[PDB]
Amino acid sequence: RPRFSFSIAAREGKARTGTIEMKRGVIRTPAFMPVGTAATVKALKPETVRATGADIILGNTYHLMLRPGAERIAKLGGLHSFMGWDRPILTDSGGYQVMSLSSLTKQSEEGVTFKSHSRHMLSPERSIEIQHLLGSDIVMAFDECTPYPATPSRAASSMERSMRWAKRSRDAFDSRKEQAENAALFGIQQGSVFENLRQQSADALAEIGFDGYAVGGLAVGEGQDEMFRVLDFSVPMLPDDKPHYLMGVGKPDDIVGAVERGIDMFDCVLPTRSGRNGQAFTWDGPINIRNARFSEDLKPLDSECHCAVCQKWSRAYIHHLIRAGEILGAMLMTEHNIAFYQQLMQKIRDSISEGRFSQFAQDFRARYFA
Amino acid sequence: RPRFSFSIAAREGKARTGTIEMKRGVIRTPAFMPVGTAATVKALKPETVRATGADIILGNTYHLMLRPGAERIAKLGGLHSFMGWDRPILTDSGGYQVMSLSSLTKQSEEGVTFKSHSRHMLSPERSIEIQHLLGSDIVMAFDECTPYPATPSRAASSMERSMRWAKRSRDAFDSRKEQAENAALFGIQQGSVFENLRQQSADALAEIGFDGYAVGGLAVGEGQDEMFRVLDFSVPMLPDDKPHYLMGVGKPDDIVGAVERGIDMFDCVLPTRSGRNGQAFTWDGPINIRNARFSEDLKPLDSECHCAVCQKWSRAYIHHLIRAGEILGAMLMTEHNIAFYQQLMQKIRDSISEGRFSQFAQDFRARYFA
Ligand SMILES: N#Cc1ccc(CCNc2nc3cc4nc(N)[nH]c(=O)c4cc3[nH]2)cc1
Ligand SMILES: N#Cc1ccc(CCNc2nc3cc4nc(N)[nH]c(=O)c4cc3[nH]2)cc1
Ligand SMILES: [Zn+2]
Ligand SMILES: [Zn+2]
Repeated sequence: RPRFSFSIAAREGKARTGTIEMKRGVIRTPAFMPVGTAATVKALKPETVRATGADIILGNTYHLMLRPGAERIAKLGGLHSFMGWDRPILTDSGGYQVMSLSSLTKQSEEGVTFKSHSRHMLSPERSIEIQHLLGSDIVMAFDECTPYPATPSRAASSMERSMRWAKRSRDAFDSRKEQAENAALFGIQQGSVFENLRQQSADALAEIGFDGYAVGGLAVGEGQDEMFRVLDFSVPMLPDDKPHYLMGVGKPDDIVGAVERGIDMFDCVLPTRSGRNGQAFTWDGPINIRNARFSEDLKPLDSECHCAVCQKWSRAYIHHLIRAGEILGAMLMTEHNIAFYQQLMQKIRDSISEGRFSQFAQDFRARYFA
Repeated sequence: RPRFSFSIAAREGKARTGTIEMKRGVIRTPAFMPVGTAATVKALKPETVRATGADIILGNTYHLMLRPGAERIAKLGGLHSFMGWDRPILTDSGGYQVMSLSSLTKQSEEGVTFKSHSRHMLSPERSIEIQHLLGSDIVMAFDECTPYPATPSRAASSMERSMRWAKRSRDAFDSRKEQAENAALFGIQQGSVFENLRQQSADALAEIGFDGYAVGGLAVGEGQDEMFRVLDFSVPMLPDDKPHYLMGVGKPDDIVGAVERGIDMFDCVLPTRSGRNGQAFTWDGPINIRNARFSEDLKPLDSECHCAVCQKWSRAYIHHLIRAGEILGAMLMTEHNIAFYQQLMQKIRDSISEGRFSQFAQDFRARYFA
């Protein structure tokens, strides 16, 4: 396999389905990436993550640089060997998590200094270096996720800094031969909810040139209607022949609508985190397994789901486990939710391939929201 | 397979190896039973428990009657179907856990009333009924685990009550046709550390007649030297042709010494509980994976262990997981510890079969305590 090759096999409107080939494996698109922040997808062995259908997982520069440390992971042979996942890994660059999680931050043109949630530093150069030490397959540019809401002036100033940082990220990545030859680099579009700024950002990223393009600065409290409005004009600004990655999204309906708008890749902690909290995804909408109505329900979590959890255990048993705070409850809920998300992605890919995605989207929504 | 058949295939001194055949499966002896108190062996799928080599697991009358409830489990098809373990299950009778865990208790000749850790009741009749509702394969008599230390007079009075309760347990079990035809009933010897009381208890249980005999009232703070001293005279008092079950034991060295003294079956929360707390068993003694010395150690938990955890992940990774409070850390530590215990039991069985168990015991101790 090549370092990186994205091929589009079928289209319907703005939606695309195809594959990304990389040295460590093939990624089917549209793709959902389970999140493995601290070098583990919470409550799942990597073999289980793979069994659900995942082609690629996400790790985080911010969390891993703090614990166990990037240099340490490199000394131990890299993130893949460390956690036992041999397929592609995309790492976020730290630009979002530092501002989300750190107690104290100092921002400047150089980067961000911060206190661990110990004093630490991130910059385009250090972020790309950390992602190299981790051995990430898809490296994200170091950016600034503009808070929402933002005034046009603040959004512009923020976006402009991110574009300068995108160039620095590109140069740092290219300066490291082993990284440039074996990994891919994605740029991140900013500009808040403003069409002109989104266009300027897209133009700047395309001029620099990346292997893929993320839509950053969304899923930050704006709500679905607004997110979709921004995607409507923002995605067509990106190069058509490269993957489009919507960061931090989202609920099943968010994913369907984003694919309708040209998005190829997604990550979100929702299925894992909410699974541990008792929320199970089903084709008839989410349920909370803690609810007393499930205490004697012998049906599986979802009536059609093909996952190992739905083949073997009842709602009643999983209800008991989650109520009792049992680890197996977190394990079973998480495996089902991740499997559900992968089944959603498979149905999306298949329907686009067959030219019936618009109908799938309509049927999906009618049933999910009934 | 029959309801119950215990066959001894080989002996060495007081040690025996053989099999218990039951309707739901064969149990190789000496046997270790992983503990699954709340209808789950904590942090393991039942398929994983089986993969480690376990032939039988333990459940608890006390915990299950409180949550999710015995009648509820019966309505849902029984404990086996509920948790997804189709092999034999032994259930403790509640006699020990009620006094260990309940906030308030009222003891009488009838049984024990107690407050949930809601007011509840246990008696020989209700305990046997609960174990029936659960669908237990090996049912334990309802007894009283005498506190340690005990005066001879208090130990005698306690033991005498337990023997009356053993007869009531026998009669309750026999009165229920489906239970009597499909399950087995074990009696529990009491008498504290006193040879004469242990003899009286053994005589009383043998007169009633049971499918197996447990040594109760130990692992209650007496320490290994004293436990071994009591086993020295207590085990030979039990019928030779039935299994001997030491309740709540124990560390690897406790198990080896107890087998040398004629014990065939064991249960203990140590490998699961201490696994979650970071203690890993190895042939060179226990280690605490939290220790900083393991942060960059690429070796598996144990150098010889054949488990899936030792095949794939390093000490360094598991150290990181346990330090971070990650669920996968609990999962991996638990699977390894249970697998280690099963490998210990296999080495014990094999060495007895080959007439080299005494040598195995010596070699085991020299290395484990080096
Ligand atoms: N449970 C749950 C749950 C918790 C949080 C979220 C929102 C995630 N939103 C989000 N992640 C992002 C990551 C990002 N990373 C970078 N480097 N840049 C972004 O603009 C960016 C934007 C994001 N927006 C969604 C679901
Ligand atoms: N980690 C850990 C850990 C926690 C506790 C223990 C001690 C367990 N000892 C023990 N369990 C028992 C259960 C028992 N059940 C019944 N029905 N009767 C007993 O005499 C009896 C005696 C026991 N002794 C051992 C390890
Ligand atoms: Zn499922
Ligand atoms: Zn192991």
